[PDB]
Amino acid sequence: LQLPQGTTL
Amino acid sequence: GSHSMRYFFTSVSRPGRGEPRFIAVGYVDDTQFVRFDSDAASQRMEPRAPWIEQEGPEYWDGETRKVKAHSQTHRVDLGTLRGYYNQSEAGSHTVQRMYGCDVGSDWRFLRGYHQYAYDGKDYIALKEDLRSWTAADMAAQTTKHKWEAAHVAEQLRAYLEGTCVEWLRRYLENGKETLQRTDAPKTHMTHHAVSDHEATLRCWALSFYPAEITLTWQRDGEDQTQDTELVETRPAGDGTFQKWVAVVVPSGQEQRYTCHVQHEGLPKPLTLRW
Amino acid sequence: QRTPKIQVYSRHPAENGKSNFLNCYVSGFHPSDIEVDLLKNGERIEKVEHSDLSFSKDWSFYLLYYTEFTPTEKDEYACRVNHVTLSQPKIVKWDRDM
Repeated sequence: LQLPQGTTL
Repeated sequence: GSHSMRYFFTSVSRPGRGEPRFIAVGYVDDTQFVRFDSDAASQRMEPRAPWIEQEGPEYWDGETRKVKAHSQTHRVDLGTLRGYYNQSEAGSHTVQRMYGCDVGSDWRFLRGYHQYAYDGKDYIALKEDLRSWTAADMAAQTTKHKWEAAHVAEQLRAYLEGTCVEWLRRYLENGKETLQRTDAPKTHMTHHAVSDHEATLRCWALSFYPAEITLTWQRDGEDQTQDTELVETRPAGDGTFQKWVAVVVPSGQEQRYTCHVQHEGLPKPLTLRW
Repeated sequence: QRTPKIQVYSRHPAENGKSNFLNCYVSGFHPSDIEVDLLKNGERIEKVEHSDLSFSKDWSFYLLYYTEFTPTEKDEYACRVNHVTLSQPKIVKWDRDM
């Protein structure tokens, strides 16, 4: 299962 | 033995027209189980192992939503990095991200990872404590300050120590028939004459799983690395792996040489002779 | 920019006239754009599939290209690779002993 939230650089 | 779950993501910018080429893959140990390719017609996360097909349409919706959001994050990143590095809008660049967790034989959390590269070089990586960052240069340092201010490490730590380990355990149980099965290497030795005074002995390991293996040569019971060649472990294409190690020997002295094979599927290491 | 390493090999130990799978494993390269062909007597084989792009801890990419094949005593098989790091395509001949 993937990470629920992303973050931009 | 130890187990892992890892996701890999690559985006390659297309300056002439449109969005980047984005490819995402997920693994349990050395078994790919999911994929997403932006050039594919489905536009969905797709199964690549039978045991993940047990997951419902909800799983496929949630995983497709996350992976498409990931493609957008990489698209924005390629733009931000072009700015940080004062690069022109004309060249193609690459962003890569890998994250996941390792568990030991007890299936308890061992280590977590979350790292990024730009054009094949380290950019930013979560440290082993899952609390701080390693920023390679001043551009990555500005990202580190942004991520510290937004407490990104805390969110990643919760997934890596929790969710990641929990779902890894789920897949290991669900795909027990293959995921928990070790396939010992099938070994044999070949012999090749170069001249009337030199011969090559090649020790083969085939059809093994997982990919980790050690092949070593000994001469009269002592380690031999000189005049040896070891190829990189390679996929067979049926889910198993292959490797070989060769040694050059004086013709007629083949009997002094032994090949030694170490693998998780072998209770004791194997010895082979010509 | 990292040049690809190439291995060409069969999935099972080769025997003339016996059905098998021909692989061309390309690894350790950067950037990801690469052209890989499997050749039968110097001619490009059409039905060739490949794995999904992935990469190693050092960020270098790897791919497996593959097709079904039946080796013989006289038919030659090879893998032909082009990449930005190469001035000419690199041809690696399949040798059942490797």
